[PDB]
Amino acid sequence: AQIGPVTDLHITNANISPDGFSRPAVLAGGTFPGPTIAGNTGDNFQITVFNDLTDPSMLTDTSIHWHGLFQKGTNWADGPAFVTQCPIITGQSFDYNFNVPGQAGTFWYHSHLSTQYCDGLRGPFVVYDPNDPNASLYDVDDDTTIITLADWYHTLAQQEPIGAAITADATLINGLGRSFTNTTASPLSVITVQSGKRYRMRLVSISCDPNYLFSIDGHDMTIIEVDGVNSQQLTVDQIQIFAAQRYSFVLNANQPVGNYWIRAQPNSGGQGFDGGINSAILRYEGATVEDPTTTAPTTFSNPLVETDLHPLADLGVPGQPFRGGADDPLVLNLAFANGRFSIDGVSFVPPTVPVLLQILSGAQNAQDLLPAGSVISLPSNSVIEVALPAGAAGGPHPFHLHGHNFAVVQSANNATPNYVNPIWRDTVSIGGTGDNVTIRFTTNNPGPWFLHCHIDWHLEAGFAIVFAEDIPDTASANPVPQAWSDLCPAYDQAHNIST
Ligand SMILES: *[C@@H]1O[C@H](CO)[C@@H](O[C@@H]2O[C@H](CO)[C@@H](O)[C@H](O)[C@H]2NC(C)=O)[C@H](O)[C@H]1NC(C)=O
Ligand SMILES: *[C@@H]1O[C@H](CO)[C@@H](O[C@@H]2O[C@H](CO)[C@@H](O)[C@H](O)[C@H]2NC(C)=O)[C@H](O)[C@H]1NC(C)=O
Ligand SMILES: [Cu+2]
Ligand SMILES: [Cu+2]
Ligand SMILES: [Cu+2]
Ligand SMILES: [Cu+2]
Ligand code: NA
Repeated sequence: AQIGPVTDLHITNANISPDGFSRPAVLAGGTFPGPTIAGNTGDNFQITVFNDLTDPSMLTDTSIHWHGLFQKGTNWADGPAFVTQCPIITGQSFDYNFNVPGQAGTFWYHSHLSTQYCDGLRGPFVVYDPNDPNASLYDVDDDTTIITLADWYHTLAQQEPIGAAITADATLINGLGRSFTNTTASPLSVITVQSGKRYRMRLVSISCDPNYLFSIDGHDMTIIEVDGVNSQQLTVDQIQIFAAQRYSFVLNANQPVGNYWIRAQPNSGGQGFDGGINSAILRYEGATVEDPTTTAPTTFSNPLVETDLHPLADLGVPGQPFRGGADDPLVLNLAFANGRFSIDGVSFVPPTVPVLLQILSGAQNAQDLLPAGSVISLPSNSVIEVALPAGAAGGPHPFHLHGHNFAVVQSANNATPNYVNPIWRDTVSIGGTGDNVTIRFTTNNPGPWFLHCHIDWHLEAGFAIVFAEDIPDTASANPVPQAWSDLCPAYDQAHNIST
């Protein structure tokens, strides 16, 4: 069952074996992935998070981010530790009480403390639209049509070296899959469809690192949503999905009744499908209960290319149709050396006092804010352009902005910008050497918004900056509840920190 929009959510430690290998984890709702949190557009969500964690090897503090939800007027509920709150300590709870005006689509939630979401705290978050403009394109859209793609590690996250190339041990599809080494024939996930029906499959990358080449043997996929943004229909036979991205696609159950492989090939870790790694099963009602015998093609003739995507609505692009054609045009210098990432010469290390609390206490320019050099102010009611030229080791890096989606004016592997009708999204691959992926948005959401690579190991190694958007209006726009004001005193008392 789905939970929400008003619900408790307990965060616990437990042993799990999603690939046949037992390890302890950090779980929401007792499962991997966590339960789907769901509501309708414009609803009030009140997710009361109970921190019941006791195992220090995966951290006993926590904080949860609602990925892709704008949090307008509720910046304190966004979740990134030391940006918008101090962590919740064990034995305490915290009500994330916010609204979702003007958004409907496929989202997710995850820990936003250190690399803790890798240890298991990740689940889907769906905001349905009772008047969805795409409703007539499918018959079925429910918890059974959500498809999660996850990387899974046998080593606990707090034992992964900082700045290292860290590699997973299994790909999990809907929580199940097989290990790349010492492979055992552990259970594979089954997605069941009825011949003749059309399904809104909500594809969610809950990855901590790899991108996946996702396909379904014998089937094609008609994309209708990208990171919460409705798209024109685009039919493809393969989707390369980067960490934290989402797509909805229509699956037409139009092939013979049978079993078909679902494939998710990561860019690192195990390559291919031997022993049923990187796989799940699409089963038609009436098919024999047996593994598929289907083949992938040698090459995919209609792969997703990001520049083929266009919004369903007339969203356009803000600003002027040339590079630098914005009120505040930025170019970030994105680098890696010696185990640490940097942005504009500064490696991100979380501050002692969360950025939002520093601003509410009166710090009112970005040079007064800590960490020094890690906070850039943005002016209010202005068009922002951010160029993100690639080249830093460990790519391709999927960059994500909190508090906003953005027009993708230039995509990976294509030097031509699009000032007319590019897709809008919230997480974007910045590509490869020489690329100049560039995003635009307008500043109508006061508060500190994190910008970072969504490969969680890279974030931990410093690949982040904070956009302090409209510092002067942050306090008036974001009134804070007493429970939020209580978090830093409690956290610092528990950890013997003086501030
Ligand atoms: C990416 O595009 C940005 C502009 O959006 C380029 O920025 C210019 O960089 C040059 C020096 O490299 C400066 O003289 C300009 O002030 C910058 N802004 C402009 C021209 O609008 C950046 O060079 C591009 N990077 C790559 C690798 O192509
Ligand atoms: C590279 O990106 C550009 C810009 O998004 C793509 O150019 C568009 O191509 C479409 C489809 O043919 C035309 O309708 C648009 O007028 C083009 N826009 C511009 C500004 O040129 C181009 O197709 C992409 N390249 C590849 C190989 O897909
Ligand atoms: Cu996220
Ligand atoms: Cu986010
Ligand atoms: Cu990265
Ligand atoms: Cu984030
Ligand atoms: Na425009």
